[PDB]
Amino acid sequence: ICAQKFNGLTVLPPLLTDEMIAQYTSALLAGTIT
Amino acid sequence: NFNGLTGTGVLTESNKKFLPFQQFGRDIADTTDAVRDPQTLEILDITPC
Repeated sequence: ICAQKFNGLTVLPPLLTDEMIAQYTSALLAGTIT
Repeated sequence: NFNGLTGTGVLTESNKKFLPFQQFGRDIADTTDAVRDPQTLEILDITPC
């Protein structure tokens, strides 16, 4: 599983978390509807 | 160096359900996970460093 990827293999988290990304889409929606 | 199986890690209490006739865990992939204590007959989890 994910925790079993001990040896070497790792997964760096994305720079933009998928909760501040939702702010980007919120801004795009806010601009495109107003 | 459990019973000749050299390695490194941290040994903790195991909640596994080992039947009384095993020596190795090897839960997933090809990595040993739990080892029966040769002179205690207790299961020790192995987590790498």
